[PDB]
Amino acid sequence: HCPLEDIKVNPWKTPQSTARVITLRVEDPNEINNLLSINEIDNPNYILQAIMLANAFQNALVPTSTDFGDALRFSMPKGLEIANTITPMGAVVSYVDQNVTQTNNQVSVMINKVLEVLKTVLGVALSGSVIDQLTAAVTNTFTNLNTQKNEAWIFWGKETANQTNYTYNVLFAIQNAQTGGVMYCVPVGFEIKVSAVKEQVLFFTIQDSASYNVNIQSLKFAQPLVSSSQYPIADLTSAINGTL
Amino acid sequence: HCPLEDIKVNPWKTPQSTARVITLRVEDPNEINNLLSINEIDNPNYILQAIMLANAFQNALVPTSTDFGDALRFSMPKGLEIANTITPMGAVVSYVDQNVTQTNNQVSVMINKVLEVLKTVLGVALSGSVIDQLTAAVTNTFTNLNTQKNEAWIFWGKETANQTNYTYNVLFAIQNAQTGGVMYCVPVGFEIKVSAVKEQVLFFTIQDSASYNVNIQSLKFAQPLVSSSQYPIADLTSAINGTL
Ligand code: NA
Ligand code: NA
Repeated sequence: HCPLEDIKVNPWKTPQSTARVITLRVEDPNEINNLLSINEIDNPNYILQAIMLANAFQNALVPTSTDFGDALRFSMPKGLEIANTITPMGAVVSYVDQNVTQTNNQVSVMINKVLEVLKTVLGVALSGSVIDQLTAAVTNTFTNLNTQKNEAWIFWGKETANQTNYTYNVLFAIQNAQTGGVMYCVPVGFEIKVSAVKEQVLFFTIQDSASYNVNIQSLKFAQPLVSSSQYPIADLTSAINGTL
Repeated sequence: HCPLEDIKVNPWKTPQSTARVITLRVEDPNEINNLLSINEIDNPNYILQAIMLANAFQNALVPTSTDFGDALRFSMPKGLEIANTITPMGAVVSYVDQNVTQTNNQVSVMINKVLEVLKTVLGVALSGSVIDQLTAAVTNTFTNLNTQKNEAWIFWGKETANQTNYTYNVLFAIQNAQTGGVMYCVPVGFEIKVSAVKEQVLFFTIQDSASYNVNIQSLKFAQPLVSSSQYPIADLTSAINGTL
């Protein structure tokens, strides 16, 4: 049943990941959290830590101006404020408040522009360790919005016949070989104006074309690792509920 | 600053969810898990339970036939077998092994056909409580494949000039008001033949058109709830690593 061939090693062929992906949708949390929590972890003993950082940066969400609409977005300035109050004491490594704009380009181009900004915040090493989740997360900021439209991290502002305003709040927690003894926390507040009506925006794909004016606010926060292996699960449950 | 208007109550306007969403990507788990774990929970004390069910149904994954390609898929038959060995003892409520086919239709139609099958497995009540995650999950089975292409739950089979074969493995754990004293576990193994080359499949959207022959294998498993609030986090870490 079929002679065994000598190995032809293709060094560019990407091997299948061994990473385990678990998504939690927690109905009716005690306290509301309006940040999509995306966690890239190699040691589950740092999950609680990751969740607590998301709990902290919920307080850095601010309302948009009335002209934009009735929405919440992560504020870099308020983020810095909040950062200094977090225990255990960490360090703000970087922060950005930058506008991004394109005219009559594919949504895929916009995604790339935003990725560029976030990769600058993360850095090469950090970027590389989370590239799949980061790419997905940014993709899901501009597309796949129908299933997300009523979720806690996205807010619809003013909706004209030519334009849709909406905010999108995502937080990345990273702990792996590229981070060492700290966990990086990167909250992102998107303020997005797009040149389509909401009904079209809801079904936008990477192929669609549109003009965007987008403000990106983010910081990168390094907190020394604290394992939670010895605490009861009740404490994790509490962290998730935001009551810890 | 602007007279307060009497309330105009629109009873169809869907309110924003309060649900908290947390995604974990666990790099280098001790034991490999090839099921995308999607958890709809109202009490985080049942997370460990949810993860342990995913650990169990990893053993119900079987290789496809050589004609299809080198892929793993959840097997309903092997699932039933595995079900009977799970402790604490639960009950197989339903199971399906059904082919789904369409000709020259939009991908959105295929998604709807698959949703129909999975909703039949779940039932009205259960379906309704997880509709967003279920819709997203099925959408992500047929689209958004580029960021997923190297992940642990998707396997690429034979790839011709006219057809692409791939498997997709997703597990839903549900615990809320619609489940009561049990948690429902619904693993799904997709075996998908699509009439496009891989390069196109990778960037398929809901708008694209294609022909599909798809086999869906799933069961619905009810396990009585066991809270884990009093165990150490180490046990959750262990469950995630599949060493518990
Ligand atoms: Na939906
Ligand atoms: Na990618």
